Amino acid sequence: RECVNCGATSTPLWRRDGTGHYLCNACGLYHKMNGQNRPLIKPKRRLSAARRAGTSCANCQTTTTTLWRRNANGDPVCNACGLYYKLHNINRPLTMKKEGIQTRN
DNA sequence: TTCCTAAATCAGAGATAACC
DNA sequence: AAGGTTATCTCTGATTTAGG
Ligand SMILES: [Zn+2]
Ligand SMILES: [Zn+2]
Repeated sequence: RECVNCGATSTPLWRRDGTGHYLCNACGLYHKMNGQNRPLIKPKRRLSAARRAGTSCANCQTTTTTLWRRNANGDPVCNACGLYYKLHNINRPLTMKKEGIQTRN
């Protein structure tokens, strides 16, 4: 078990939010008292596995992504290319390909 | 000093489940 | 096998404790 807000793996008392997640005591109390997520000393780590053996994006050729998706032909595509196609019904152009992947909140 | 926020601890409501 | 009692667990909310 780990806290959804801060990633802590131990706490004096586990609490939960209204949607199936666990919160450490500190984070749970903060949210209830203020209505906002408990601010972190340092950002909560995440990122995870960005590569997969034997896989690259059929549309932009990248080998790293936050989530491997599939195109209509059944080939793996990276998260950016799969989402761009869903929104625009055209493939994401190579001109949009960037050097790295950003992280958020 | 007193005020206030943060977060551990305490009380007990409701969930789980041992055992008859 | 199923159902009732109620020990015990696991939370939510109240209170206490500690610092700034
Ligand atoms: Zn937390
Ligand atoms: Zn791609």
